[PDB]
Amino acid sequence: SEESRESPAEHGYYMPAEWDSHAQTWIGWPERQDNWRHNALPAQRVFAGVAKAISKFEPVTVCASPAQWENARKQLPEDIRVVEMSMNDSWFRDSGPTFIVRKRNRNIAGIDWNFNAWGGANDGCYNDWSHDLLVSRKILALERIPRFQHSMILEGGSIHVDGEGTCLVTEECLLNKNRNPHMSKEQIEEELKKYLGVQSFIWLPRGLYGDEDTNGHIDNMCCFARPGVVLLSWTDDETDPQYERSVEALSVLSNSIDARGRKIQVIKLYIPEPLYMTEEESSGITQDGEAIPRLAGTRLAASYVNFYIANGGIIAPQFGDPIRDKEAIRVLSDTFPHHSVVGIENAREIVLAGGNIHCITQQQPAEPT
Ligand SMILES: OCCN(CCO)CCO
Ligand SMILES: [Cl-]
Ligand SMILES: [Cl-]
Ligand SMILES: [K+]
Ligand SMILES: [Mg+2]
Ligand code: NA
Ligand code: NA
Repeated sequence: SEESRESPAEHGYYMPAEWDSHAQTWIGWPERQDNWRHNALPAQRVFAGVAKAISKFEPVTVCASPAQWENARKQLPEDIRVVEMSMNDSWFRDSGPTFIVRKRNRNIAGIDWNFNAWGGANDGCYNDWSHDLLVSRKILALERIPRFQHSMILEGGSIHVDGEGTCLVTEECLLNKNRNPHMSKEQIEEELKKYLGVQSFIWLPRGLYGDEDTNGHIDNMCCFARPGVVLLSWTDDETDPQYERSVEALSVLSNSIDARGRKIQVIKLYIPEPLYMTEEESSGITQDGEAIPRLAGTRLAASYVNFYIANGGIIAPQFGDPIRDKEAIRVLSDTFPHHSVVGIENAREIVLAGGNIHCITQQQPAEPT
């Protein structure tokens, strides 16, 4: 669609860091049988666990399709709000609004990016995203929060900010011809400065190995822990295709400076021992000719970097790895000493459909007064 006549930055807005205070978290509800095994029941139960864990820290709203509303309302505790919303799949980091705030009429707004199911008619993950195109408008209308609209295609999982002017992104995703092939790097930067209130960029060339379907979203590779400090997906195994990506990202990060002129300190957050979809898993997924196939043997895009920050809580995946799960809890607990770190077992169930906890959440900042 078209772009708002004035940008967020013209009105004083910017995207705050994820660790700033939230009013609530938004989460979708999975259902489609060609992405979620066994009629989505195992994933529904893990989404409900993620939502419940977040609800201990802050309010949660789960949005569920007309067909699923009663099921979601049964599976969620009563203090989680459940609302009806049509969607083509349940990845609200990507299809939901990117909220923005200001200091100095409302002091919160949301950005409704364009969307094409991570690469459109050619290269997208499913063939119909027309419900997804309305999710951001519907969420913002629910909350009576003003909306800015962009014509640019963007997913929230592809951008990360420190709240101090820096934006961390991947070239693999935002420069892919399947997103905005009419725009240069410089033009994409200009739009992100105007809409996120950022001044400078850190461009990692590639995202996580195994995340070809999003084209290497930043949120599954590297994120800020606080200004000047990032967590980076890591392996020491030179035989894993991940290694060359991690080493290249570390080299870029060690030659980067943030928008306020700090060097970037990197904390390595080790990926689990490689995970692969099993035949039993793949056999529970339909092939209706509407979505990409989910095949036995696929390397899962599993990284503990795909955690979510809530008010006083870190909600982190657990993948069953007998050392990396506990290492991730420890590293995150040390890196966020004022937060409680909660692990979600069976996060694998989300990773079978190509993302994890961070991909299924969208924070609504508290509105500054
Ligand atoms: O399958 C649609 C959603 N999926 C895309 C990558 O497989 C994970 C969310 O980014
Ligand atoms: Cl609207
Ligand atoms: Cl826990
Ligand atoms: K894709
Ligand atoms: Mg949108
Ligand atoms: Na219930
Ligand atoms: Na195999």
